[PDB]
Amino acid sequence: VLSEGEWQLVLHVWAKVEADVAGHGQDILIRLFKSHPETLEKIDRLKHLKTEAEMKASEDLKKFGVTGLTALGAILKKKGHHEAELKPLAQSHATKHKIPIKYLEFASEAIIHVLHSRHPGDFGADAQGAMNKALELFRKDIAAKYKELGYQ
Ligand code: HEM
Repeated sequence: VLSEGEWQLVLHVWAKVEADVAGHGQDILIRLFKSHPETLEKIDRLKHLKTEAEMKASEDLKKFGVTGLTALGAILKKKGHHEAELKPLAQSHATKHKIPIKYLEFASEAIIHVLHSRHPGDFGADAQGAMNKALELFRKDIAAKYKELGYQ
């Protein structure tokens, strides 16, 4: 369970993400797909993309990043009270998309890496620990929903 102070560190770096969520999403997705190419495999709409240049030029990838980051931001803004938001996300990701929890950890690592690089002013050590705590809680709760939905 996060403290209010930890939530505020999460939300103050998210405020900078929101200056340009599309650009942040491109960086995060490119980082994810380069570090863990198997994640890109899971995304039939994007898996043809071969290079970073193609990824930066893909309007679908950009839109994908905006949708994903905006849904994560809505979860973070609930400061742990995110049961309603996780229900549909867990169901689609466990049952249709078939995204293992480990791939959500990979995505979490890409988020942290990009915030660290782009936002040293709001992603110092304490802020990065708060973000990690928030993403671990997200992953914990969505893993519990995965199990309830019949996926392990
Ligand atoms: C914080 C983590 C994530 C969030 C908040 C998130 C959010 C979303 C949202 C809002 C959608 C659209 C509605 C839906 O289908 O549920 C979506 C679709 C999708 N997501 Fe995720 N996602 C996350 C992680 C991932 C990861 C790591 C992968 C793959 C490695 C993934 C694969 C997909 C796919 C394949 C779709 C459908 C894309 C299509 O329409 O062609 N998601 N995600």
